[PDB]
Amino acid sequence: NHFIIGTDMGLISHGTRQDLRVAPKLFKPQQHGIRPVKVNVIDFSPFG
Amino acid sequence: KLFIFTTTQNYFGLMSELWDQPLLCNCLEINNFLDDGNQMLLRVQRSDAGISFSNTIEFGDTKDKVLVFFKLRPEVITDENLHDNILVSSMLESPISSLYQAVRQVFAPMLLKDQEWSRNFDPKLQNLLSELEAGLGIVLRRSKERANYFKELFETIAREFYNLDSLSLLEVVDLVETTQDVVDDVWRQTEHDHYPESRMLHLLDIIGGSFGRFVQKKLGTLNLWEDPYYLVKESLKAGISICEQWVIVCNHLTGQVWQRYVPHPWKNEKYFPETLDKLGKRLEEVLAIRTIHEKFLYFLPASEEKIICLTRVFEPFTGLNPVQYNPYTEPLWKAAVSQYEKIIAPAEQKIAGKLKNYISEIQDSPQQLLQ
Amino acid sequence: KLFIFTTTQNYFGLMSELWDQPLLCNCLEINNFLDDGNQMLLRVQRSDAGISFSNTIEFGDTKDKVLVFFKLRPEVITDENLHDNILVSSMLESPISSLYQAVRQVFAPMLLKDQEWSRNFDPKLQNLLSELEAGLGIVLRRSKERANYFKELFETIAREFYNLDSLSLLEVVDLVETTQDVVDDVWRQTEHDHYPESRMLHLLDIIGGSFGRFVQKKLGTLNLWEDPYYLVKESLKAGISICEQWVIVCNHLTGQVWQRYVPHPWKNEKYFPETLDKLGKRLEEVLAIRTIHEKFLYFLPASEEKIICLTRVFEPFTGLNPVQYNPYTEPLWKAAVSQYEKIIAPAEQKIAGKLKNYISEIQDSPQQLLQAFLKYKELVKRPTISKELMLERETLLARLVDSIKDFRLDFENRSEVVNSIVWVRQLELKVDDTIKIAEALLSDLPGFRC
Repeated sequence: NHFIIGTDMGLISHGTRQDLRVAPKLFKPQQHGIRPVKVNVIDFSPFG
Repeated sequence: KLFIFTTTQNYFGLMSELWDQPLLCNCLEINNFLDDGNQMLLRVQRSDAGISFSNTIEFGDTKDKVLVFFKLRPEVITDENLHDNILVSSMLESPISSLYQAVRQVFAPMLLKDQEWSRNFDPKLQNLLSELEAGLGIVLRRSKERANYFKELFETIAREFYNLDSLSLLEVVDLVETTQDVVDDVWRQTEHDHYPESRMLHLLDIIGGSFGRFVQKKLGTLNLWEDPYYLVKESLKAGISICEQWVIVCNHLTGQVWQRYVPHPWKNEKYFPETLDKLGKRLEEVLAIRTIHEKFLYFLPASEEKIICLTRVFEPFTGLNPVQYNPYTEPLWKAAVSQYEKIIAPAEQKIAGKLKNYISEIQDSPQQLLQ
Repeated sequence: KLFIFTTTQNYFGLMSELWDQPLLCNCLEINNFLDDGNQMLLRVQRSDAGISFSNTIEFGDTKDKVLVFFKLRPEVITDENLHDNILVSSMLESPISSLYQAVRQVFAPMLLKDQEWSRNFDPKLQNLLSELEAGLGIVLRRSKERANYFKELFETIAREFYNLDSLSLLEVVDLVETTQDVVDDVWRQTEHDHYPESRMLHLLDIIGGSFGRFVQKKLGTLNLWEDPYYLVKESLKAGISICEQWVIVCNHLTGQVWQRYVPHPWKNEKYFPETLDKLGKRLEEVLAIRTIHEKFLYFLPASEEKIICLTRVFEPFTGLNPVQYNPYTEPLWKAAVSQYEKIIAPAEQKIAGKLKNYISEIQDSPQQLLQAFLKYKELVKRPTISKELMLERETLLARLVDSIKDFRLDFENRSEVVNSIVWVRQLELKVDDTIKIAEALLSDLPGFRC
């Protein structure tokens, strides 16, 4: 039910399906400005 | 550490300056009072040759004298004197005397004299203080063959009743009926025209209020938030029946008992404050909310997102009307209900659509339609 | 004749016993208070080099502090102690505010707590006190589409404002961003041209004060010195993040909306006390101290004998790290830090030795070498380690010099215009990053200047 979505603007958002207010935060490195790095591959570590 | 101790000595002990020896465990509570922007109070009490400060206020004492510090500003300004940002007020640890003296001596004459001409609600606040201190003052100042019969008869009934907490909700639903009958019967013209009004109403008031406290405790032990709602619903409904049934029989039977069996001065009038009535409604609202939720649950595939999310949204709302509720801050709950109705609505809208399709699909069969 | 004067001194004037010289004109009103079975009250106020006793209660003054004496018994019993039959209550010069707080704080919890479950007639007292405090609160706090718009936007976020206790640090961060946007909209003058400048400034002050107190409330409970450094720094930094973001956003965005949403004479001005900013500095100090200790443990084999002795002395220092950092009393910790810094220095020199080796053991790859210097921020900032490993950082600077030259050459080689724009943008990002890191790591070394 949880998922993340990346955009060309250099940010990745978090969300889910059932409860849409659990943690509506975004992911960002320790950077400033924008840095539209145009994220193109997302994966998940297959572990606990 | 200057004003706090100085005032403590001035009120409790020697009217002088305490030696600069802040070597007590109570110094932490003092430092918290000063520095913590949240701690707007600090209690002090004189112990056995000792001084005890604590942010927590407790009223276990019988008739002791205490003093409480009150802060003006969010945080203490240490550079300024510790008496230019703090108020003090003494009070007795007596649930009757303290309120009587405090209100009568301080608040009533203060409002009467110290009033701004441009401020409203003053005459109402004045009336409230007068009625309040009056009631406290009243409490603060507080053939034997027939007398023995009465004592023995009603004492037996009272003691049989007093073992109320030992009964479940499913049983007291019937006790309310038995108790009202037997008590109204014994008051009848048996050995005397009429027993003095004192117990005539007092015993019934105790019995009614006792049912209130009984149901309040027993409904709390149902855990009206947990998963086993099946058993809760059964016991909850009993709690409501107890509350409503007692009020109904009291209001009806009183009208005839005082005319037919005991020549009591009151005729065609009731006595009972009906505090059970509010308690019963409280449970009815809970039952309706839980019932509606269960009905939505049957349609969980229709409103999955709403049902799951709203459950936890509404939990802090329910927390505004806890178990063992007393309607002394009822407006807070009213706000909670207003939001409930406005936030649950998406659930109703989606289900309304489903129901329209499911019912209108019925090919005008009166049988299926009704069901 | 003791309690009345002595108490007046203790609250208004010098915290001492007044000499037995009752030779004031105000002594008559005092004597009436004591002897007259009718005068159950006596107000005292400190005037300009004067003390005025009078049963009369007045509110002519604005924000002064007064005290009124009250008897329990009609007449004073001179045989008994003169402080066991008299109570006092102070108040500010507000006939409504004093009553509101006094009743709410004292009577409401008194009756509710101090009650036997089986005692009757209390329900009446409860209702009376409820109406009593209600009316006091109501007066104290005292087309329409304009007011309604304001209220709708306020309530959108006031629900949490008034109930923050139920949230957590992560939610607070979200709340900071959320709140700013919501209040910004309130400056809009499209629903109605009227906009209450004074209301917005007042509300922002109230929110800042309460919110700031909230943040430090939650932070205080963490007890940020325990062994699980991982959890300490995680929660600690969250507090800093809240503090920095709130201060920066509120000040910058407020200064903007004053001229953008409403073309007001105000712009680019500060409207917040920035209490969170002070809190953030305190949090950073705790992190630095807690971290540099952990760093010592990480490199423990370098100066193990010192860490043992330093731990024993570090503990009584840490005991002086309170919460609710009132800036008036903060020197207590600052002194502890000073002493702490003095005693750990021998270990820092031994660590500097281990670090010289640690860096030397790293392959000549500018990345990993630079990261090691950028990672161990607390250690690099140590005067000892900074001097001892200056040559290695200077080498990494020379590597950075090469880096920009390489970028320069790629630059010199430079519809398709879009790709060129993207490319040169990438070059800017890389070169800018380098100079920013170098400045910090080289501690503004003259080599850096070139």
